[PDB]
Amino acid sequence: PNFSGNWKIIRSENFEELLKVLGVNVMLRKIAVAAASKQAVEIKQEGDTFYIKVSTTVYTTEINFKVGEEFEEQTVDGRPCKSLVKWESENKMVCEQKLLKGEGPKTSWTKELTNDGELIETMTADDVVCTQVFVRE
Ligand SMILES: *C/C=C(C)/C=C/C=C(C)/C=C/C1=C(C)CCCC1(C)C
Repeated sequence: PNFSGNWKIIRSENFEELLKVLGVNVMLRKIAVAAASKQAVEIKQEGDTFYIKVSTTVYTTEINFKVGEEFEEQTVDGRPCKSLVKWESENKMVCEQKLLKGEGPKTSWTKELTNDGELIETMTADDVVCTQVFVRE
């Protein structure tokens, strides 16, 4: 399918819960929740290869990967991790991360194109699932 595009968030649920699992304290959790309101995702997909720029008001970060090939990124709370993205279906991919040092909750993320033109992105820590919905700008 075509993940490429310029996505703006319309909904973001359970983000505060996820940052709690990772040890973020209350006052900074509320600030990150407000930051997530302004999130944009830019995707260039050529075949199996994705270039993904995730950004808020004061921060931007680039995730370049190929389906099936290990790469390195960070978790939602900054720790470096090895990642591997695989398809689940035609329009959904899931990424499993493993920490490069130490220990912590089991983190992962998914991205899915819907039949209705939305990009749905979920990030998980152990049992807790944050769900984020975007539309093309
Ligand atoms: C495929 C999409 C991915 C891997 C997106 C990952 C997004 C994040 C790690 C986002 C982090 C943050 C914000 C969106 C704003 C609030 C604070 C952060 C740093 C947890």
